[PDB]
This record gives sequence, structure tokens and C-alpha cells, in this order.
Amino acid sequence: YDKPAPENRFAIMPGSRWDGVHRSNGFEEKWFAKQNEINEK
Amino acid sequence: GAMGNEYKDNAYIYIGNLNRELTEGDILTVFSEYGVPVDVILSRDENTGESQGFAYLKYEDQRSTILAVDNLNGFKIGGRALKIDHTFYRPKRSLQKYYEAVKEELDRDIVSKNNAEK
Repeated sequence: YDKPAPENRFAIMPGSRWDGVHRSNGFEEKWFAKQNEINEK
Repeated sequence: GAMGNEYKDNAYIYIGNLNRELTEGDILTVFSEYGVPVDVILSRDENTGESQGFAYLKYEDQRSTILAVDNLNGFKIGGRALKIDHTFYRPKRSLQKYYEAVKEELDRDIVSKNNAEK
């Protein structure tokens, strides 16, 4: 299946040092959020 | 990619177009998720110092550097676009414990497989 668009492969988990501040780099990030946000299956 | 040398944990990236007030803590937080470094180096003018204009941090993984690069590449922060690029300079040399690294001490037990398969 042809992917819709390229994205990050290595999903490195965040650390406490990240302070938890908002850090964005691409709107595509919404895709990752959708995968994590699943309440129906 | 540096064949015959294969450098070890020597992953470094150049960071430019950063805020003047930007401190080490801010840099760590920004890159923290994108591969938090184990050390941050900030250039300073011995003549006066204060300002930097250049900074370099060591990444745990050389592959993780791709994330921050493609992520913070052209990314706007504080009205300034970040400029990420691969470095080529080497860290302060230290000839001490590395002495034991002399000669092929391990090298898969001097190439256990030897020359190809029997």
C-alpha cells in the first residue's frame, strides 16, 4: 500500500527533561495523535 | 561515510539562528524529545564572550540526529528559523584509558569467521 506521506520512523519516547513544553515540527504529527487516540476497534 | 575509520559515539550537529537569550536548558528541552544529548557545547569569544552565535551538542544516537534535523529544519521559533546541519569537528582528544583500545583487542576475536566461510 502506497503511503500518503513520509514521516518519522524512530518513535523515540520523550524524557522528563523535555519539561513537557509544546514542541511541533510538522502538521502531520496529527497522524501519530490519531493512532494513539483510538477508542473504537 | 568515513570508511576504514568508523568513528564511535561522535555524533554532533551544528545549531545556528538561535535566540540570544536561548540557554542550555532551553536547547536541551527543545532537542530533549528529539533525542536528548548527553552534553551541550556553546561557543564563546574569549575576547568578550557573552554572545555565542554557534553551539554543538552530542547525540546518543547518530541516527536520532535525523529526527531533530528534519524536524527543527526550517522550523520557526521566536520568529527565527532554526538551521540544523551535520558537524565535522572532533572533540578534545584524550589519550588515557583509550590506550587499552590500541591493537585489535576484540575485533570479534580477531575475526573468528576468518576469511569468508570454509
